[PDB]
Amino acid sequence: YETIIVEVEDHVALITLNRPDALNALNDQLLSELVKALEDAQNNDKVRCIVITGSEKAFAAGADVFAGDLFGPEAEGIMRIRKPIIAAVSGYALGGGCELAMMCDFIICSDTAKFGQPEINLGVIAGMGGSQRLTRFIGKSKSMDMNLTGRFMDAEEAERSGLVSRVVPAKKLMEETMTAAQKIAEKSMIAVMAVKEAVNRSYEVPLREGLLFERRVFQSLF
Amino acid sequence: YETIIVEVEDHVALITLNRPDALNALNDQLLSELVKALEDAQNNDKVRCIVITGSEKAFAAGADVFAGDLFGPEAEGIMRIRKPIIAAVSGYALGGGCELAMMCDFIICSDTAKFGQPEINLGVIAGMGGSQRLTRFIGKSKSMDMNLTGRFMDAEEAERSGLVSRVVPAKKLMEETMTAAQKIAEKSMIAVMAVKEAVNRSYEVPLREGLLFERRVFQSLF
Amino acid sequence: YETIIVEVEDHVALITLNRPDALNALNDQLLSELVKALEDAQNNDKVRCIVITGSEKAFAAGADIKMMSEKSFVDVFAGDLFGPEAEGIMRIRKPIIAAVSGYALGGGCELAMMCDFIICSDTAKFGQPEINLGVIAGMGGSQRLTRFIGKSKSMDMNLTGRFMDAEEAERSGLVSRVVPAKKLMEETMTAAQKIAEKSMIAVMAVKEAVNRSYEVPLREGLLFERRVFQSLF
Amino acid sequence: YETIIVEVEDHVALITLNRPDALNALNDQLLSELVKALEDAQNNDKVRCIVITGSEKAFAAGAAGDLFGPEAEGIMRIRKPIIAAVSGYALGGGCELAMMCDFIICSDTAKFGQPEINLGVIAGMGGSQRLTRFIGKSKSMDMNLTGRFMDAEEAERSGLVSRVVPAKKLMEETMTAAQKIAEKSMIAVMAVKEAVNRSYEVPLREGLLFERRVFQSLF
Amino acid sequence: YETIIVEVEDHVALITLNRPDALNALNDQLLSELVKALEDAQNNDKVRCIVITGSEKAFAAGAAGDLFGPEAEGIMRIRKPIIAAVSGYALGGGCELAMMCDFIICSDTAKFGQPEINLGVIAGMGGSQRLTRFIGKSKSMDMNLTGRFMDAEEAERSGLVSRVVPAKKLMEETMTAAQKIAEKSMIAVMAVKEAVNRSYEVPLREGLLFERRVFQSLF
Amino acid sequence: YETIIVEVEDHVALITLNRPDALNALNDQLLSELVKALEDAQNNDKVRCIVITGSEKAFAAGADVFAGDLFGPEAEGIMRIRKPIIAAVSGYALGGGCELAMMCDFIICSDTAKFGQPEINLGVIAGMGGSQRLTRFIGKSKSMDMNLTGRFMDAEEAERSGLVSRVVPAKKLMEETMTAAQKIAEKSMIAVMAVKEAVNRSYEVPLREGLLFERRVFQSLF
Repeated sequence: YETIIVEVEDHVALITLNRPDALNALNDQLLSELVKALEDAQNNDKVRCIVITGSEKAFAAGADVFAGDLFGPEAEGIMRIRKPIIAAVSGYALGGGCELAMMCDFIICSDTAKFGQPEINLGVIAGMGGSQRLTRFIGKSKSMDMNLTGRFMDAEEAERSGLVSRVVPAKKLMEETMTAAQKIAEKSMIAVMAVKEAVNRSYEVPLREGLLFERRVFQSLF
Repeated sequence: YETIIVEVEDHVALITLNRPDALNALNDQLLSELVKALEDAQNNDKVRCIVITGSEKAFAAGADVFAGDLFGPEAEGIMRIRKPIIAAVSGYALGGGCELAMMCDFIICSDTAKFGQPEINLGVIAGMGGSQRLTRFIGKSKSMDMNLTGRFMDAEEAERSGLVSRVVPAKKLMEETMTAAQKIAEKSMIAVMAVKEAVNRSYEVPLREGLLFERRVFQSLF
Repeated sequence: YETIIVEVEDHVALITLNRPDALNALNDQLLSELVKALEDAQNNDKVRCIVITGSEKAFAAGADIKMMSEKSFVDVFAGDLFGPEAEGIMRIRKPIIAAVSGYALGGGCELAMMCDFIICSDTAKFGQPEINLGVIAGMGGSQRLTRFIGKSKSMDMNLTGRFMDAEEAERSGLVSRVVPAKKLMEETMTAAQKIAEKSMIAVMAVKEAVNRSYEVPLREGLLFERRVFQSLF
Repeated sequence: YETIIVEVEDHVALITLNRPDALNALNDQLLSELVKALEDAQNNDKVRCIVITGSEKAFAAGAAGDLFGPEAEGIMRIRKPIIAAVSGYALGGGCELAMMCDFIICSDTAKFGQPEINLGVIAGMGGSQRLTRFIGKSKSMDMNLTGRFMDAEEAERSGLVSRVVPAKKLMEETMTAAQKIAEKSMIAVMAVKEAVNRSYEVPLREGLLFERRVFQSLF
Repeated sequence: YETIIVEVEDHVALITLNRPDALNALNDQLLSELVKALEDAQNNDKVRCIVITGSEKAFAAGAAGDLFGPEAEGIMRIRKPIIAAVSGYALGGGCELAMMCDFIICSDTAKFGQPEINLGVIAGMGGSQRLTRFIGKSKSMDMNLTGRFMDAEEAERSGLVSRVVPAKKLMEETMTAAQKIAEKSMIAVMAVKEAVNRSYEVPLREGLLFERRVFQSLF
Repeated sequence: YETIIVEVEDHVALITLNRPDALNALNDQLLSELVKALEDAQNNDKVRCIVITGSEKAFAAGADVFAGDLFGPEAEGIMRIRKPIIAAVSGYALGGGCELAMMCDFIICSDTAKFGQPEINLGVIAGMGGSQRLTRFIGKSKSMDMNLTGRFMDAEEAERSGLVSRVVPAKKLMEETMTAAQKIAEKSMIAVMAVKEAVNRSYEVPLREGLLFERRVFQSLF
């Protein structure tokens, strides 16, 4: 790989974005390699949890069209992974970088994390879920504000609003995340995949139907 | 009843879970008696609000299958109650106990409350809404984390994330809760049932349709 | 206008509710003028962002009881009480910021939630006390509150009528920003000017895409968003 | 039961509405006893398929407390399959009961309709919902607004019923279908019914996922 | 009006599209006048049912600013019922207008289609949405992709229309239906139409709750 | 390919199922080759419309599971194709073969066509959309009947119920289908993809939202 680093240590695959010259901004090559790295991790029977991270400075600072379906296949590639993916976010996670963090299953971030959707500054909009996942996760006011004004959201507000699960000091981010990934790697792999799928039903079906789906999956784990 | 205590005063039915040796864990008998007590309260024209609580130590610490539809009819019994149900949560509300609290209309909890969904530790998953209600109420990151790692959530995080409405000191929990229940009992019973049903549409229909439902129900109160 | 004031400056239409004797309670006249003013702002190519505010004491302290009294079911159903007014606000394609100070209660809380986002002062108090009158929220208080802040707090507010202060509103996601009372309008007009600096097509597209979040499954919302993103080319 | 007859043979429960002098109009007693007999059939390990029918003249010709709520919910919660064998009139609540069943076999004399509008009310047990989803907006709007009847051949052509047979073959056709269903795996049959019913509650993409997960669990 | 004719008689408003030289094709002015006439009929306490029709030759043969949005919203907001009486061509915009009405009665000369693909665009007023939901994926996909026509017999067989009658009976059949609707409670008629239209917006379980609550309020 | 034949002529890719001794039953090899042929047709800028057909006798007469997601990847490969696919059905289209015909964008069939879902006879159910697409396309009674009893549906009933668009004599099936495919090949490729995508929204979103999506796609075709 030329834009990412992949390390497999004791059932956890760690994928580190590696474009320091561009503060880990997404591009065609990085997105292509990331999806490949994720697909290899999914097919690797030893991998039980995935972690995506960037640098202390930036998780990822930013990033015809209809026939090529720009941004479609990459989003699909990540969403198809059945194993869990934790985003470990330090510093900037902006634009596509914020959207990548929200596509992961949950976020653990450092107290320096800064989130934002500044696409409007370029005359376009979020194109990988910034108008959709942000709103569902943190509520209309904050998502509308962020998407319309481009304002940033700090780690404390991110935790307070439900964008992230845990905030820890920058020096403890990787320790917190790998401990969580290890703990997930201790669980039944079938149950882990079922949990992820059931949780993700929450944004696709009426609650009454999501309860039925959950109960049938629960019963099948017997 | 053998596993619960029921007291009706001033239009409030207080249902207390009473399995102290199991820390109020939900079993067949308790769920069966709980549903019966709720149905009696629904059919009791003197009851205007229901409260469910456990002990100071635990609200509730935890909880063939296809043909018997394990956990289906119990959940449906609780969800069909039209009168409002407040959960007064002290100490542990884990697994099925967390799920019961989330099935109530809102939660008031003490500062000692601890929530969690540790079903994954047994190779199964939440089977009474833990993957559905938790996600919809507090957002993807915290619900994914809780369901995948089994981590607990303390009272302060529960209020900050929207899982509970109010947190009060341990010694004020029942005073705070009963005063809320008595405020509800002062209101029109028809309007209270309409309120609860309208709010619950929020997780079943698109917003445009929920707005139409609310307005038609509002009009019917004339 | 009799009950509101409209001032356009730097591509921002500021609409100020002006029934101070009544703490800016909504009534038939105010709602009619408000919707007219929003439609004018929508058709005004000078306007790129809208701001609604009340007084320092009250954004809007409720809805006038006379809007509902003296009416039968046939009246309110055949007339579709509160339907046209809500639809008139929701159809506006330009963004609307609510600058909330003091009381935003009942219909006034619902108005703030129909806006695209809220900036409030640290004196703001929100609530849905309709249940105190034997009725319920009729302009989205049972729907938007629940979806934005979660079931527990919405159920509690709609059933008990309890208030929510500015700090809890921000912590629960009801509002985007809380500032001191002295900076409320400066914070809000600066955000509105920032929005007015952007492409008007992209701004309307952002607002429409965000609002899909409450109408379609996420998978379909993602498809809609990507097709609109692509159409901006 | 005073108003219904229940007969169990070859793992099929035949439930006959027994108010023929009222053309099997659904009153409080019939509806209560119908739900009770359905619940008994569900809890009866010998029953694997259910059939509901009325008389040759009428399947069922018309009809805080949540009026009509509990009855509809009681029918909808039955997990075993229910076939409606419809002869003659199926009107109002009777048409709605037929549509609540999993599918309809009807005789060529069957007549469907929703004439609730004639009384100043509307369908209150699914006539505005199931009819529209099953046969399309034009015919459902027309039936609900004008009260017009739909005959057996139009019912099959529009998808309201699955099969039309001569009046003298109705029970033979239906009991043969029901007996065949009752020979199948009970778990798979309940799974089939549940998956099919997802079609009206979830987006197709999600219904596909549900169906595939249920299919897999049958392993 | 310059593009339409409006006649009110015996509680029925008849709106006739009148662009003979364009075979009643929809344009800015016609849609503007149609919405205005519909809104006047909504506000006219004398009108209880609306009918839209064109000529014997054509119902309607075709068609930042949100092109085609506000007019569609204006038609969809009408609470009183609207019957489309379709003779001859109902194509493109004209097929979409007919589907936006509450139900269709058509002559045996009616011809439906969505030929927008021929111009390098697509249906823009519901032809990809209502057609599919009313008649099924296969025929809607075929019609929208190939531009093929659908005759009156196929329209009734597939559920696109409620009734097909001879050309000379179209207006009599339609005005009789409109008169029957005008005999009913206006509150119940508005409720019925709104309940039926829930069928395409909510899960069935929720549509049933909505219907039951509106039914109960009609007391 | 070993189980299918693929021929591109005049912007139409004809894919013929070719397991005649098995009456074109779907197996792992055929589904793998079919998906490959579809993806190649999608990436082939000369292809504007796809046709799938079998033999005169049968289109297709029939055909660990959770971790491998049995039948998921195959269904998803067919559904992601953006160009249109016509099913030309003669003779038997049963089980997985009926489901394959329903996954295509529309069906033209001969008067000898026979459809059915006999999975229930094996103790399983439809696992590739037979419980979902059949019901949505032709109504609850006929779908419930077919799925519970395994009864066949003949060509006339298929057209009458909306399962197929057109029925023609056996000798005219391929002529009718290729002429339809040529008509589609004459159209704008971007508008053809938009039509198919807009039509398919009909089964995923509320009608009001599908109208919004349709109008925005219509506008962008400018």
